[PDB]
Amino acid sequence: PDAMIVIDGHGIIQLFSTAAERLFGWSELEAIGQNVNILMPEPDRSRHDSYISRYRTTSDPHIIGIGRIVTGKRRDGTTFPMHLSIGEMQSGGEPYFTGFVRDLTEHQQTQARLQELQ
Ligand code: HEM
Repeated sequence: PDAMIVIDGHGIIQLFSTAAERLFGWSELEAIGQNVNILMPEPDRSRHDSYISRYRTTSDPHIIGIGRIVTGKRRDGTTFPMHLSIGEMQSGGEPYFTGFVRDLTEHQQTQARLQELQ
């Protein structure tokens, strides 16, 4: 599975997997109802509602159906690398997006270490 988050068309979290709680620091109850931008740092945080709105108006994906590696942010403030896949769905007429996260911290850690030892 890995971390999975579902948001409605406004970026508000509807479902947050147990694995996402483990990864982001927030529990289910706490996360649900919050905007998804609480999972990332600036400048993406303030800008995310616009990326979501730009997509809805242009129908031109930038991450949907491509994937992308980004910096996410846990509750205690630490930032970390993760791979992200976004899926589009529809329910009760309104759009919902699904995000599948893969923690890439260990990889970034193994990479910098191998680098520093020449
Ligand atoms: C948690 C760390 C995340 C970061 C840093 C991040 C960042 C971004 C960035 C940089 C863009 C588009 C910028 C561009 O290429 O124009 C974007 C688009 C979007 N993000 Fe996120 N995102 C995060 C998580 C999520 C999650 C968990 C969801 C869904 C559950 C999500 C849904 C969307 C949607 C729907 C769009 C627009 C779709 C598209 O442009 O393909 N994002 N995000």
